[PDB]
Amino acid sequence: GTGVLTESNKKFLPFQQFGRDIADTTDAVRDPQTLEILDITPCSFGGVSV
Amino acid sequence: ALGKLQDVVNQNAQALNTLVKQLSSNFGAISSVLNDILSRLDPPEAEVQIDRLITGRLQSLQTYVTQQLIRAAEIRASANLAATKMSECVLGQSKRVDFCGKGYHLMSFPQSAPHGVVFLHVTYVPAQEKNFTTAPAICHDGKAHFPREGVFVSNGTHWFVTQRNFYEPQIITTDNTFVSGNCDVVIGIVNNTVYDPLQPELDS
Amino acid sequence: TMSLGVENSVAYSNNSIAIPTNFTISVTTEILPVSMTKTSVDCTMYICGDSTECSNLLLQYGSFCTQLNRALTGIAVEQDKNTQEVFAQVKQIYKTPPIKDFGGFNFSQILPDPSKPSKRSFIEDLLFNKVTFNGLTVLPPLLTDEMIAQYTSALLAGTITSGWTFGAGAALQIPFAMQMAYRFNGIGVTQNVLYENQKLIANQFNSAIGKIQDSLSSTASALGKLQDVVNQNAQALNTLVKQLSSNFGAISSVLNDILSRLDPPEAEVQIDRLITGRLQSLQTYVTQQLIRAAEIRASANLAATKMSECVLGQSKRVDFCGKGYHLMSFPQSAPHGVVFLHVTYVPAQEKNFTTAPAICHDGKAHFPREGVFVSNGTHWFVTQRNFYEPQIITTDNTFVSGNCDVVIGIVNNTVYDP
Amino acid sequence: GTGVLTESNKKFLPFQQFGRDIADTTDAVRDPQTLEILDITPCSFGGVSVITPGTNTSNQVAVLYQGVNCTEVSNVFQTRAGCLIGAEHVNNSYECDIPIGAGICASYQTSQSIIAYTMSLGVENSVAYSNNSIAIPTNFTISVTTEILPVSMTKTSVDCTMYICGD
Ligand SMILES: *[C@@H]1O[C@H](CO)[C@@H](O[C@@H]2O[C@H](CO)[C@@H](O)[C@H](O)[C@H]2NC(C)=O)[C@H](O)[C@H]1NC(C)=O
Ligand SMILES: *[C@@H]1O[C@H](CO)[C@@H](O[C@@H]2O[C@H](CO)[C@@H](O)[C@H](O)[C@H]2NC(C)=O)[C@H](O)[C@H]1NC(C)=O
Ligand SMILES: *[C@@H]1O[C@H](CO)[C@@H](O[C@@H]2O[C@H](CO)[C@@H](O)[C@H](O)[C@H]2NC(C)=O)[C@H](O)[C@H]1NC(C)=O
Ligand SMILES: *[C@@H]1O[C@H](CO)[C@@H](O[C@@H]2O[C@H](CO)[C@@H](O)[C@H](O)[C@H]2NC(C)=O)[C@H](O)[C@H]1NC(C)=O
Ligand SMILES: *[C@@H]1O[C@H](CO)[C@@H](O[C@@H]2O[C@H](CO)[C@@H](O)[C@H](O)[C@H]2NC(C)=O)[C@H](O)[C@H]1NC(C)=O
Ligand SMILES: *[C@@H]1O[C@H](CO)[C@@H](O[C@@H]2O[C@H](CO)[C@@H](O)[C@H](O)[C@H]2NC(C)=O)[C@H](O)[C@H]1NC(C)=O
Ligand SMILES: *[C@@H]1O[C@H](CO)[C@@H](O[C@@H]2O[C@H](CO)[C@@H](O)[C@H](O)[C@H]2NC(C)=O)[C@H](O)[C@H]1NC(C)=O
Ligand SMILES: *[C@@H]1O[C@H](CO)[C@@H](O)[C@H](O)[C@H]1NC(C)=O
Ligand SMILES: *[C@@H]1O[C@H](CO)[C@@H](O)[C@H](O)[C@H]1NC(C)=O
Ligand SMILES: *[C@@H]1O[C@H](CO)[C@@H](O)[C@H](O)[C@H]1NC(C)=O
Ligand SMILES: *[C@@H]1O[C@H](CO)[C@@H](O)[C@H](O)[C@H]1NC(C)=O
Ligand SMILES: *[C@@H]1O[C@H](CO)[C@@H](O)[C@H](O)[C@H]1NC(C)=O
Ligand SMILES: *[C@@H]1O[C@H](CO)[C@@H](O)[C@H](O)[C@H]1NC(C)=O
Ligand SMILES: *[C@@H]1O[C@H](CO)[C@@H](O)[C@H](O)[C@H]1NC(C)=O
Ligand SMILES: *[C@@H]1O[C@H](CO)[C@@H](O)[C@H](O)[C@H]1NC(C)=O
Repeated sequence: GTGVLTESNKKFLPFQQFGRDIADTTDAVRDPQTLEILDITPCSFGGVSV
Repeated sequence: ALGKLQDVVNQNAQALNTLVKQLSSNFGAISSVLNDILSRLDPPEAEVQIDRLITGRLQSLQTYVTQQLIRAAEIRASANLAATKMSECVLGQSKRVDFCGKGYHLMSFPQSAPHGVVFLHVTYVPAQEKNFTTAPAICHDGKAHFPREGVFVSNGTHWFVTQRNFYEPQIITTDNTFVSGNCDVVIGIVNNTVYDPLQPELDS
Repeated sequence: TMSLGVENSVAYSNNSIAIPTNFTISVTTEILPVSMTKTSVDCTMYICGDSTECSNLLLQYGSFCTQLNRALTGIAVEQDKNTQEVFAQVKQIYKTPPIKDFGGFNFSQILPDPSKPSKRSFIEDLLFNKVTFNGLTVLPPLLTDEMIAQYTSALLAGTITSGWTFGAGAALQIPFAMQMAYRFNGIGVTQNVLYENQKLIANQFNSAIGKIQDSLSSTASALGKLQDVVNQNAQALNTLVKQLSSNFGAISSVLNDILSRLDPPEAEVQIDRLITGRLQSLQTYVTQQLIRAAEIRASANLAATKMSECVLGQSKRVDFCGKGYHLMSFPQSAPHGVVFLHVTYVPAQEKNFTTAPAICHDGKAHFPREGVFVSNGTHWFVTQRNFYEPQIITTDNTFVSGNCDVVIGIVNNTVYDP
Repeated sequence: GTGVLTESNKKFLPFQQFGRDIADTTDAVRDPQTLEILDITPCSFGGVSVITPGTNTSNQVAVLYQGVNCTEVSNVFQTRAGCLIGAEHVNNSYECDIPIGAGICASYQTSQSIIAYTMSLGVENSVAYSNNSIAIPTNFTISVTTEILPVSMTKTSVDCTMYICGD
């Protein structure tokens, strides 16, 4: 995927690897190397109006 | 009460949720993710699956936009109604029945609400009704008298002329009534005295 | 080349007025579609009727079927709401009294008939007589036609026995002749015009209603509005059914034949063509049904407005409640629609007179309080504007303002002092 | 196919094997061995709606099998909308609470249960009409009712390219 990874305060349960939103879009992941939870946010986009 | 606005919010949210959930559908393709197909299959093989995904997602987007156009036509109808009610209920007093609430409209006050407007429709509702005997006209000296603005009522023995929407009886004189005819054509005309304000004045 | 009606040069001059010396009571009919049939197409059974392989292949398209079902259910609930908004405008169920002393006006042909098992009037019966399995269900409406007739009968009874008072608050009784005198005032004609012409007006009303009956009995093009709605829903459904007999590129239009002929890996390819075509056909149907239901909702909003303003009141809006000056209206139920009998005052037998904006007397100018100055050649009278009733010009008829050196067209005459 | 085969009186010509309905569906078939005509009718199907009083109020549930005769599907009601199972038919008429259809509505009322009744369109009120009797109000009420009107929706712009072909 593509996105911005930030530190997250989500309390993952040990058996859980990643977390999805209401519409089943990946919202958080767990780093396989370091068991830490990273929030994934879409890279900023928006219409350019002139 | 705010169901009308909450329903609109919910409908728009549901449409967006459906649109996003449509991104997880294969639509007949091998996978619902473009990245997986691109990373696994070479372009000559992957183009068919990507075409299936493109057609499915374009149809999903078109359905969303078309239902948004139908829903926005509905919202424009409601906004035209709200603009008319602002012009007639708030900027005026409406003679239209039930346009500005049940009752006889007095005034209205706008209150903004999220993605909408709330009209506080002040109306006059007649309350405590009394039966009376009524007569279309009144015979006095042969002439038939009809109320200028009002209705002839009788509390049993006496005849008064009152305004129609609020019982305020008054003695029947020639200022209350106008004359037309000779008491032979009216169906339901009754005999009663019509006072003359000028007569006592000339007497004294 | 079509003709845009007849040519007429109005006899205008700066000092001539045409005033009607008589009138007609005209009952016109206004037919408005209110609801459409509450169909509901089972998306899964239409696309993949009794086919597990097809159903699983359809699951890959996501929530297309669920959102089509949600659209059609919204349309059905909307139809029920349309009917409620038009007809359930009366809080209670009013009944006409056993004795119909309505001043000579005869509503027997619009009031409900006890002999019929339904609470249905003669004209409602005429209208109803006139207007006429692949996952495709038809939900019944919430209100039966007997309930719709009960609603319109309560509206009629409240109107006849209470005027517009029941629209505002509690129904206040008023004799129908007195209510008619009120409704005559509402259009600028004095009460005595009703009271002195009561029998003629009542007869004109009764004859107009009889002609309504005869027109309904003979010509069926009046209910073309509601029927067209019926023929459009039915036509859409028939096209939807007939789109099940299309290959859409597949070997066959029969899922059972495809399944019985092909092994699943080969069959799915043709089942996908069938699914794509049939799902596109369902989407086309549901889209046009949403557009058509928006049109019916606009029509039912108009019908609710006409019930409120024509039936529960008297409308000063022009041509909203029939051509002419609106007196009253009567709702009649019809199949998926409503019929309003708009009773209107149409002036008749106009005559020319000489008209002056003001009358000079003692130097001061006089203008009529309510009415217009007319002259039959030699004498000047002040008459109502919609019905010729000349009156001697006195100071009760007129109000003074200024001298006679300003008004253009002021004439000289005598305002008799009472 | 799949359906119910009922012996029928279709006037099949000797050279005719099956009778497609207007919808070009094989309504009737000639039995190949015994030359007899058998009408085919799809096995009973319909919608299933669930009349619920609200989970907070109760967990009791009445079920409407829409448009199926009850003989073709404890309390059972044959409404014109379909077969209503689990609602007790009541002769009294109340306001419509859960609109079932065809003039019939259901509600959760008194030991309590779901009752199905013919809806009442308000209280009957004969006006005291007379050719010389008028009702005139002696007082009034200043009522402030409320009307709520939607005006705008949420302005959404969807990038067609990024939605269909994200990156
Ligand atoms: C009808 O109204 C008239 C006048 O409002 C009543 O006559 C008056 O009644 C009061 C007592 O209620 C007396 O004090 C007055 O002297 C009466 N005046 C006249 C001129 O009669 C009459 O009583 C009312 N009748 C009914 C049945 O209500
Ligand atoms: C109202 O009063 C007039 C006269 O004051 C009544 O007219 C009388 O009617 C009777 C019977 O019809 C005749 O015998 C008299 O000759 C009439 N009198 C006059 C002067 O014409 C009239 O009947 C009264 N109306 C009611 C309803 O009682
Ligand atoms: C006003 O018009 C009505 C008709 O709309 C006239 O009533 C007709 O009068 C003629 C002759 O008297 C009768 O033959 C008809 O039977 C009447 N028709 C109805 C329906 O009653 C009435 O006379 C006219 N009045 C004036 C003053 O012109
Ligand atoms: C109201 O009109 C109806 C029909 O126009 C009248 O009913 C007719 O009455 C006559 C007797 O007066 C019968 O000969 C007819 O057969 C009836 N026709 C129908 C269709 O019922 C009714 O009488 C009128 N109302 C009043 C009070 O006269
Ligand atoms: C205009 O109307 C007036 C008022 O009716 C007419 O004057 C009366 O005419 C009748 C005959 O039609 C006479 O019997 C009256 O004596 C007249 N009254 C007066 C006060 O003169 C007048 O004739 C009408 N003029 C025209 C040209 O129609
Ligand atoms: C209406 O009457 C007034 C007076 O009664 C007329 O005014 C006269 O006008 C003439 C010509 O302009 C003058 O010579 C007189 O002196 C005026 N009289 C007065 C008393 O000022 C007026 O002309 C009349 N209007 C019409 C249209 O005939
Ligand atoms: C008209 O109605 C109002 C109430 O809507 C009446 O006012 C009430 O009067 C009673 C007794 O005087 C009081 O106990 C209440 O507190 C009053 N209510 C309000 C809101 O002021 C009024 O008396 C009625 N008038 C008539 C003539 O019936
Ligand atoms: C992998 O090794 C790193 C040390 O570089 C350690 O921090 C991390 O916890 C290890 N992850 C495991 C054992 O899953
Ligand atoms: C008017 O009289 C009728 C006759 O019974 C009665 O039913 C009605 O309640 C009366 N109206 C009032 C306001 O008392
Ligand atoms: C009212 O109608 C009755 C018959 O119902 C009649 O006897 C009476 O004369 C009528 N009265 C008026 C004023 O029309
Ligand atoms: C009024 O006079 C004009 C004069 O030409 C005439 O054409 C018109 O018909 C007259 N109006 C009536 C109602 O007779
Ligand atoms: C009407 O116009 C004519 C000429 O067109 C003129 O002679 C006459 O004075 C005018 N009448 C009025 C009342 O203005
Ligand atoms: C065999 O089929 C023929 C033609 O349908 C029929 O006439 C005959 O009765 C059948 N006999 C048997 C053994 O089923
Ligand atoms: C259900 O079937 C029975 C048996 O024929 C019949 O008597 C009854 O009328 C049917 N009911 C409906 C609603 O079709
Ligand atoms: C309702 O009333 C009818 C007759 O009025 C009767 O046959 C029926 O048994 C009643 N139903 C109940 C549940 O009491």
